[PDB]
Amino acid sequence: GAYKYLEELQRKKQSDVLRFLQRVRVWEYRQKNVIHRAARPTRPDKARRLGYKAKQGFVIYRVRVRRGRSLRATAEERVGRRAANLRVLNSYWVNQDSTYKYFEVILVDPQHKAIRRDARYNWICDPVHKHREARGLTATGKKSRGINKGHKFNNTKAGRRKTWKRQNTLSLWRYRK
Amino acid sequence: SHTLCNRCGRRSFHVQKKTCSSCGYPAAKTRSYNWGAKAKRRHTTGTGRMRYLKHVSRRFKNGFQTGSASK
Amino acid sequence: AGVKAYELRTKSKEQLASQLVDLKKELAELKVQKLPKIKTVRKSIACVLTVINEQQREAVRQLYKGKKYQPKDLRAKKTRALRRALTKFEASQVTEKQRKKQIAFPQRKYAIKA
Amino acid sequence: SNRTKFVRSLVREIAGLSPYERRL
Amino acid sequence: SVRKRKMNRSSVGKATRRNKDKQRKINIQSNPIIAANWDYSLTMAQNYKKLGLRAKLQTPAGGKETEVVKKLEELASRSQSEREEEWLEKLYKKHGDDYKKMFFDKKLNIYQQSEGDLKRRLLRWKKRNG
Amino acid sequence: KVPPTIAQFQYTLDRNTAAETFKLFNKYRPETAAEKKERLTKEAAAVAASPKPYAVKYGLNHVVALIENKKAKLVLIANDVDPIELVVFLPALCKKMGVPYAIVKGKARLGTLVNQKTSAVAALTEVRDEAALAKLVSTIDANFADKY
Amino acid sequence: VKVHFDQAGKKVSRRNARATRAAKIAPRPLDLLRPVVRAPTVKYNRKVRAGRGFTLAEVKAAGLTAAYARTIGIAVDHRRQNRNQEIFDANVQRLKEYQSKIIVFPRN
Amino acid sequence: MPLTAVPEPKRRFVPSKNEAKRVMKIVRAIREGRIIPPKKLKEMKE
RNA sequence: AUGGUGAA
RNA sequence: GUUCUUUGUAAAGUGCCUUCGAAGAGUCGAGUUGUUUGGAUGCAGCUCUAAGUGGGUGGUUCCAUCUAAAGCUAA
RNA sequence: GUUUGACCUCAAAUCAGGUAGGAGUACCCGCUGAAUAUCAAUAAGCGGAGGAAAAGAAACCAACCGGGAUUGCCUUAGUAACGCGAGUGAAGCGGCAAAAGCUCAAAUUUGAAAUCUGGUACCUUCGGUGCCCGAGUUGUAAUUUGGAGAGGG
Ligand SMILES: [Zn+2]
Repeated sequence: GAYKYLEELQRKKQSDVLRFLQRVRVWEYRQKNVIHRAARPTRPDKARRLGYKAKQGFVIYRVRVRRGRSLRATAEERVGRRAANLRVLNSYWVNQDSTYKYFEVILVDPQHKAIRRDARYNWICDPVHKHREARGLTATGKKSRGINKGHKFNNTKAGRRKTWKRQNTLSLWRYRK
Repeated sequence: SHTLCNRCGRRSFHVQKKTCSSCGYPAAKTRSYNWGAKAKRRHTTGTGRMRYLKHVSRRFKNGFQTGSASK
Repeated sequence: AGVKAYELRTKSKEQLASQLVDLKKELAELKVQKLPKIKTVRKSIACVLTVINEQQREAVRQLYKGKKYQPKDLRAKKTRALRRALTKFEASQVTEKQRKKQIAFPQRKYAIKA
Repeated sequence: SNRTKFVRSLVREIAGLSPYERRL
Repeated sequence: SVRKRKMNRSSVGKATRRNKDKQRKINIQSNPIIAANWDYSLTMAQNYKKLGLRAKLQTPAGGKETEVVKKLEELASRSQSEREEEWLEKLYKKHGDDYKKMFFDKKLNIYQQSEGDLKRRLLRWKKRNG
Repeated sequence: KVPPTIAQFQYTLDRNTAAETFKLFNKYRPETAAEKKERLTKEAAAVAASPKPYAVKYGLNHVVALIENKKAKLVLIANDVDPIELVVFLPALCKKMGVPYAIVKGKARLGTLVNQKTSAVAALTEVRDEAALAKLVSTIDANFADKY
Repeated sequence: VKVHFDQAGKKVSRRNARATRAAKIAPRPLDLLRPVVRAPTVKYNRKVRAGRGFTLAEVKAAGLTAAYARTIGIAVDHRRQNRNQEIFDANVQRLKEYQSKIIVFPRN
Repeated sequence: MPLTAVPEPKRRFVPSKNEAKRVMKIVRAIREGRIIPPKKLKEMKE
């Protein structure tokens, strides 16, 4: 498949061809609003491996965030606030420069009957998935939360506040031990 | 200094600031704070008529059925 | 006392309107006096209006019979959260691979004694 | 995989050398 | 709470639900044989022992075949399409039992079925018809 | 002034040879949805031994699958694909595989001949007419590869 | 400060849940057959204990497949390897006994 | 030499099974009387 | 210290 | 249990022989600056930026265990 | 062609079918956050969900004759470790409660975009069918998710 070629080409990020593409695309986006609807992703391989599919129900948005609450987290929060009726699934980096960093976020509309009847995507329609970025359930949010296995995440394996509450509580049984 | 507020009528609508210190009018959110435990109780749900919330529990008990009795 | 709804069910729209007008005239005449009959006529007016509304609603339902996207007024009043929470068909939707796996190896019933 | 190696070589020839690689 | 007091004072009335007794009682709903022999007076473990079945496969924590015969007795309680039959008959008439020759029939073996599949289908057809 | 891997586009097949290639490709237009549907309905009604169909290959993933197998004889590439990275490497892949390639201006024009609004690439594997295809390939080579 | 006044209530709820599972899962024993396991941490290696599920090699040696085994009530764990002949033989014998003792009703 | 693998499937040298499935589905629909053959549609065009 | 109130 | 349907050269599984046999990059990683931990880890602005019999985690020549940079899932 | 078409982009319609605010808030998730070590990832503030939430089937724990999703309890243990000062303070193994595995990216359906949204008329109406419209080729269905898996006999 061609997607392997796309991934390999994207591996050499500092190639003169990708440099030209990035500097052209950033200049083109500089003339557009901060957040706007994207007709199609500029990195089809990344979106496809992130779960995006070219079918009625998916939406691609490009958002610009000031350089220097991670930048990806801020972008996800902004797109979720603007796209209140859509659910943020994942996002990927698409460009950067000395002033701004650009990320592309793919959204799925749970109201569209195509998604509702999609056995592989109807899970997002559950109300528990509302505003995934708000609770940091996205890929970037989970990574920032330190959720992982091993000694490197013992203090933040699942919930930094939960462990503090557990170690601060006084468990007393009916018959004292 | 203050005047009747349309949303609440608490007579706390500042004339000069054009805002209500009690309910937060015209802000969409209703002003409330955790430290104001008594304030929250004074405006907590159930203090009013509850024209619609009252029947929700009864409707749920029947599974939100529709139609009419078969006699 | 008063009018009976079961008698008014079969009345036509024009007859119901005439009865409502007569009841309104009677109520207006009685108001000048200021008297339980006032309560009876008030209840009759409400019953006639309810019968007329019921007839109109069933007519509206009939004109929208079977076709998709009926007026929101006639739609279910269950709750906001139940219009979401995908319906039974959507929830039961399953991919072909999972159906094939289930058919090939369905959950069996068994007991362990011998 | 031979195909993966071929694709990697093709990408290497297409992308040329990176600015830091060009210093060599 | 304020809402509880309002509901108690309201004339709407509580939506009373009495189901405490129903938590203790559970009716078997996955077998007709067990239901006839199951006794709700005994516990799960006691009922399983009475029926002659194991309620636990691993060593249970803490201290501790007249019916199975019915279960064992309970254990003792595809064709070819018309177009497929016609296709099989055509090849059988054209080549008989010559499977190797039948395999190379370009204008009758539209689908390049293997010799094994062809012979199996022909044997099934013969058994069903002749 | 751009990197050599870029600007390989903007040099394209001339008007005459491009028109000849389009005329040749129009012969193998794939059966559109309506035509295929009606033909299948007719076949079902008749039922109620077959020659292999011939059509152009246009799917980018499908074309790339056919490319690098050396089955593709001539491939058309659109020069206005917004994700240019999807087609920057295709000419080099074709050159490495020895498959002649032709850059034709307009993805919309490329897609108009395959019943699609747009089509990034188009390739031919089978032929009805082999002499015409060989002559077109030779002309395209002599006019594009030996020049640019 | 949490006081476990519900201990009796929690036990009653667990018993009720088990009874409900039995009512829904009457024919089956509510448990999946588990393999024998030897623990690490030599302080406990002498103790043998039940595992999560049988290895693929053990299931194959038992004359059945993992997909079919799961539908019959056998826990399958593809993460555990095998490096002891005695444990493998014990697991195979346990699986054979389970297969010889299970009764499966017809799907018809 | 080509880089790929997975030698040619039989379906590439055999008529498509999807076409047969669609034809049989249309035949079933005709049997159920919910599809009119195009020849009958020509007559019904009157 | 946190969050608000009015006051030129 | 009861009743109508299946079908279509349709979809899977078992053992054997044969030909092939993909793997999440501004990502891992190092540097520095703020932050958390009783953990020295992790979190975070930014210069650079990794490989495929490769990469991560642990010790006396390396040996033990997985395949991150996507997501869903009742108890 | 001193023209006429394919798209792509951008606007509008009292367009048709949809969703978003807010309320409540004991529990859940994220951000922020006081009165160099201590009160402290507390108090207060903001944003986002449900009946539970989060997490969840390892780039895991271990150095053993090895265990094998996540979660809660006892134990480990007031130990290791640190600030060695007042003091903070884990985690594997072990026993218990309950156990369920899966879905995409990745190699051609190319002998048939086989996929799906919407409109229309019916029926057995949480949906199905005939037709049309549009999305899809810059990839919608099936086949594979490392336990390997795929074309054939
Ligand atoms: Zn007010």
